[PDB]
Amino acid sequence: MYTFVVRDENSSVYAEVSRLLLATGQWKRLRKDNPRFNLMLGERNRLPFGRLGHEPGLVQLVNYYRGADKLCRKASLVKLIKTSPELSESCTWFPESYVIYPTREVFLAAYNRRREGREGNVWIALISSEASELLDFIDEQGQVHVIQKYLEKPLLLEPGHRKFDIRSWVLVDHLYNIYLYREGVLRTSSEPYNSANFQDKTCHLTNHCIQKNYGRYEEGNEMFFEEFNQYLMDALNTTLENSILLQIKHIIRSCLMCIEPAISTKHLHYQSFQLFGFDFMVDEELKVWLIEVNGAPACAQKLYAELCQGIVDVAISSVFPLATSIFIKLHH
Amino acid sequence: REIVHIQAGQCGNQIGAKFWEVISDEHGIDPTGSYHGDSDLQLERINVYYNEATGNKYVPRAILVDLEPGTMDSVRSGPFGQIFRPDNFVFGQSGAGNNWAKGHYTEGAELVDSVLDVVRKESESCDCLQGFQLTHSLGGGTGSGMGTLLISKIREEYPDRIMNTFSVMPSPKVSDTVVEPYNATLSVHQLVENTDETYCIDNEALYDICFRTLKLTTPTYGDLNHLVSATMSGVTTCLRFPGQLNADLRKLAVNMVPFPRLHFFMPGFAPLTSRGSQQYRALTVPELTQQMFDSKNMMAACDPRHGRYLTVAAIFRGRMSMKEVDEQMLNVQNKNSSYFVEWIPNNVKTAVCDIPPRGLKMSATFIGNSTAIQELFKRISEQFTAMFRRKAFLHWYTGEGMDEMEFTEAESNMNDLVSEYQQYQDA
Amino acid sequence: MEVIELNKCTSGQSFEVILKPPSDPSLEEIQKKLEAAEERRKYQEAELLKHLAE
Amino acid sequence: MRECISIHVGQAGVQIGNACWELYCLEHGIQPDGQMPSDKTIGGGDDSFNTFFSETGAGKHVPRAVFVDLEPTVIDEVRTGTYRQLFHPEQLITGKEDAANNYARGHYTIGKEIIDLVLDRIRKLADQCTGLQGFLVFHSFGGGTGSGFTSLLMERLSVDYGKKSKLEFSIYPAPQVSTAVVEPYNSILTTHTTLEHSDCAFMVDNEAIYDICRRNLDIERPTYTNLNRLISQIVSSITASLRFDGALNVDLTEFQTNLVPYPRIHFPLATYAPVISAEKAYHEQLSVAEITNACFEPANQMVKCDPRHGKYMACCLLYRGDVVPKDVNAAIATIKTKRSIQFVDWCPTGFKVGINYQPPTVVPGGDLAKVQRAVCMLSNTTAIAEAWARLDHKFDLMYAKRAFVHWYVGEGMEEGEFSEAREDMAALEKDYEEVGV
Ligand SMILES: Nc1nc2c(ncn2[C@@H]2O[C@H](COP(=O)(O)OP(=O)(O)OP(=O)(O)O)[C@@H](O)[C@H]2O)c(=O)[nH]1
Ligand SMILES: Nc1nc2c(ncn2[C@@H]2O[C@H](COP(=O)(O)OP(=O)(O)O)[C@@H](O)[C@H]2O)c(=O)[nH]1
Ligand SMILES: COc1cc(C(=O)c2c[nH]c(-c3ccc(C)cc3)n2)cc(OC)c1OC
Ligand SMILES: [Ca+2]
Ligand SMILES: [Mg+2]
Ligand SMILES: [Mg+2]
Repeated sequence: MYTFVVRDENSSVYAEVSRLLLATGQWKRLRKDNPRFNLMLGERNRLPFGRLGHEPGLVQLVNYYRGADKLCRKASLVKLIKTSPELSESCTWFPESYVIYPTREVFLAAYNRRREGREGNVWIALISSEASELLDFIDEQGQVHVIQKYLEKPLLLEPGHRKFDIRSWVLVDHLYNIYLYREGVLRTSSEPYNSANFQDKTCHLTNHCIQKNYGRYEEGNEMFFEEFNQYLMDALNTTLENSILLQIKHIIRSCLMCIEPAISTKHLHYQSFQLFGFDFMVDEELKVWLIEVNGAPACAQKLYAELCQGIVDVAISSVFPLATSIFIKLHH
Repeated sequence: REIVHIQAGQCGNQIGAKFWEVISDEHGIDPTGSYHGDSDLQLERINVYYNEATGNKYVPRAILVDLEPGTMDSVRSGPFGQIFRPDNFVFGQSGAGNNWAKGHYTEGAELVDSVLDVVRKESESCDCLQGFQLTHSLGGGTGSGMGTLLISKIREEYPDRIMNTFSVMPSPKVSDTVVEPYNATLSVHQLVENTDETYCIDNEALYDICFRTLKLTTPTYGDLNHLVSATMSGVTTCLRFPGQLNADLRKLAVNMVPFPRLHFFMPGFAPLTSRGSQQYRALTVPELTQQMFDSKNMMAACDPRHGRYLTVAAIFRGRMSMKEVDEQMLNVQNKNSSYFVEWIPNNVKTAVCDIPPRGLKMSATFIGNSTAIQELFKRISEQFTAMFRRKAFLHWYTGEGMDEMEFTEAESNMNDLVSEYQQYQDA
Repeated sequence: MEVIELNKCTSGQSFEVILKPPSDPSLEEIQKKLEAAEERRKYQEAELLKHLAE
Repeated sequence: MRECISIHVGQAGVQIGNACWELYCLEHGIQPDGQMPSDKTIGGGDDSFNTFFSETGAGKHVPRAVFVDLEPTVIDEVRTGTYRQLFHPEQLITGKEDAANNYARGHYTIGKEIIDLVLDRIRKLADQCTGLQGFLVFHSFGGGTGSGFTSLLMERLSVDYGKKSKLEFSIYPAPQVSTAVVEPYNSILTTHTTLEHSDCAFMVDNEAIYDICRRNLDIERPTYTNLNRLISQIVSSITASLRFDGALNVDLTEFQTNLVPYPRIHFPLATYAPVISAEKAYHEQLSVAEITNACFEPANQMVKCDPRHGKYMACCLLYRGDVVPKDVNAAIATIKTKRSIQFVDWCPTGFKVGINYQPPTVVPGGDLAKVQRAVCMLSNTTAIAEAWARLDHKFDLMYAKRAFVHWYVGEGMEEGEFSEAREDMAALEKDYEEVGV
């Protein structure tokens, strides 16, 4: 009988993993603060990593990678991409970004040749086109967010000239195998895209909730992979694998192999896995760009069952075995 | 670090005599007090329980107390009877009549100073006396009433020493008289205040183990005392043989007792064996661990799954893998973690001794401070109240000078102890 | 990678190598603590002896 | 030459002192009767090993050491053991009844009655010194003596020797070999009272030593003898600079100077490699690069923690054996490119290296193999604060219900010292966090 605890009840993904674990008859749930656990589905902030791996007679495993926040915060992601020699020169897949503070000179250096280059020049935080229209926006927020070149020419779906981003779910196990879930999701804009003015906002960024017209073309603004591949075949005479998926796999592999020395638990007294959510957007040249990396992602409703079973199969039962694969292994 | 042993009353002297028989055999001492054993480990810590006499004889640091001579003449005529110092036999003649008041206030008051004189003479011979251990029952008169009077007076003269008792709890299944709940309730009031460690040996548990497990249809006191002596040998293993801990009474009290009143331990033993019958199959370390935590091996009739463990001490005896002992002990805590309070980290301690007891190739002794011991006191409290509500049999006590108020106060202190054990069961 | 302050001898050597430059209580107070704790012990002892006298 | 006095308090301190002084004797060619043939200045001297050994006219080299325990059994084994002739009887101080795993009993009750005797015996060694540096104090966190009496002793040594440096070798409690359930209490109480009286303290988690013995020595169930002989090797590499010719860490003040820029953050992490079993039939001897790389594996640390998620304030490398600077700098360059070594912004990113050419000595018939070269890394990393977090958590679980507190109050301590000590530990955890991020 393996034992586990649950310390983030707001987790849609790991609430389902708990029931899957309980329905095995070989996993018993304990109280949050019971230290005698095999597995920890830990909290999101201030996870006590320093308390793991000091229980004699217990192999301990955690659903988070200590240090993975350097990839999952917009500020540190930008800093990691510019400073790491593994990325900076040949980072054609990350949009030019700069870290701003509300209390820069490098940021204006590019926007001043944009001012004397006569090309598109809209950036993003919550968008504007003039530099100081967001500089005032920054100093009143009181926190820190990145400035980021906005993609003026995105790939638009037909019918309806719609914008979209792609969400890929990636599972990294205790051996630092990188498992890409074969099912992604396109989060669409159920509104036609408008380049004229950025004051009308709820058509530019395709948040699954900021679409509070809606569900016109597909349910919940979710287009899954089989149809988008079929659309790419019909419209563009190409496949999702060749036009987009090769770059997505390259970006995921690149980002995770970079921080591998800093977060690996290979010879550590406790072990780590983590489910990530990579957010991409594609321009009209079928070029993939990385938006953000979410360290505590939520799955689409159709895939909660299949993905959470895979988390148990690959990341949990591999360490704690009990009495065809849905993942694509990214080699390294 | 010497211990002074005291046995009081019929039960206290009968289990006390059995204790001295068993450990004398373990240390290679013969009924005459001469050491004809083979191992130097049998004498390294014989200082704890034996005084050295002229001619290199070993004399138990034991004091034998009773208000009537019948049982103590039976001890002198017994197998190991001549090993005791004759001056340490301190007896009256009037008896106690199974009356706590006679032992505590009247008949015992006549004799108590003569006992304390022998305690003082044994204490002055001690290099560094660490404390006292008492064997007695709580349902009678002498061991119950005079035993607790002795404990109060010993604490008065040795306030910084450890007081440890082996207290036999009464049960209607093994019952001499109807006033046993009265004597036990008055005694528990004394034990809560004036002892640091009390092994609760429930005659109900001893009967059930003899009946159901040991397959004895009508067990005697001699069959019950076989279980007591084997348990007393195990809980004193660390005192009598060298180990990694350098164990003593105070360190046990410090580590087992998180709150001074909750010091009533559940003893346990494995494997469970009857007299004459001999084990043939030695137990696996996994079997030793499973049985020692079994409710059916507990010497207090309480269900451990009805409470939680504050602390546990376990002592393994024999030649075995200390790695296997560590994994099996960790296995019980990890697989039953809900039954160990989470606010006392690492509350199970394990000791291993190489020399096994007579007859067994390996054994295991369990000592638990569980909140389930409240079931024992609740049982006594029920039988107490079923009579006190009608003031039944009280004239035996008011005739010796006691007031009803003392019964009410003793009932309230034990009911307080029950709710205090319940306080920590939900935490 | 700068190697500095190399000192050698029969037994061995030592040096620093730089990859990158930078970017009480008194005796009486103790005696009055150990003695305050002793009086607290003696108060508890006297409280027990008064209880036992009752 | 400047002398150093070692003080061993409680069972853990005494038994580790035996291991270290047995090792010192083998390293310096000192004989169990105290004779040292290689010493040509009979009756005295100011050689480097004289920092730890004084001399008699009969040629006996006696440790500048005092052993103290509140209970006789462990020091009695020194009085009758293989090195009984090495120690002058007045250096071995025993009481009759110990602190019973109670910090307050060791500090207040029993410690007040013996503290004056100890300081006088310590004074008898100090008077034999022409220029005393300070003290090296060996003790456990968990014992009542090792915690309670040491703190009182450290308090007094600041009064009587306020000019002298004081280093600690502290055994951090681990459930696999611990003896008391209240060891988190004792650890917090003794760290609070001792914090300002210690200049540099090397914590050794018994759990780390236990697993190193299990993993690298194939010892199924390690004993104190297994742990202590490994610990003695690490202590030896740390003190080797005080006992041998050299330019690095020649003096106790240099330990603070090189390892402790912030006074309260004075707990450097020690990492040792290689640990190789004597029973290994075929062993490929590990190079400078391999053993230096091993210094950054948490499996070789004296405390299990993750330095990648902290920041370095200092870093020392202490090699013994066949090592030349060229190989060290080459190994450091390779490691720097493959590992997360972040220093604080106000300290240089650099290693202080010391090399002694004599390979490590091992006890004959012991568990460790003779190696061609070894290294002990001393790094002051914020990541060691994980051990404080673990300890403070177990403290908070017990103290929330006031469990066992009556044993301490009953010895004269006030409940408020628990929260005062805990407050200090909370401040200590904040100091590591400000420096660490
Ligand atoms: N590494 C190591 N740890 C030890 C040794 N002896 C005891 N310990 C640890 O020290 C802690 C107990 O403290 P002790 O030193 O034994 O107790 P003490 O200092 O003599 O104080 P008392 O309570 O009076 O006995 C436990 O965590 C033990 O694991 C030893 O020889 N080596
Ligand atoms: N286990 C055990 N219990 C006993 C023995 N003798 C008496 N008792 C119990 O002790 C109580 C009687 O007390 P007893 O010791 O005979 O009276 P005392 O002589 O005044 O101390 C009853 O509950 C008996 O069941 C014995 O030898 N073994
Ligand atoms: C007097 O007889 C004994 C003494 C001791 C003992 O001195 C000692 C030290 N430490 C601990 C201890 C106990 C419980 C917990 C949770 C933690 C530590 N007990 C241990 C014994 O057997 C385990 C023993 O035999 C019953
Ligand atoms: Ca000389
Ligand atoms: Mg009777
Ligand atoms: Mg000790």
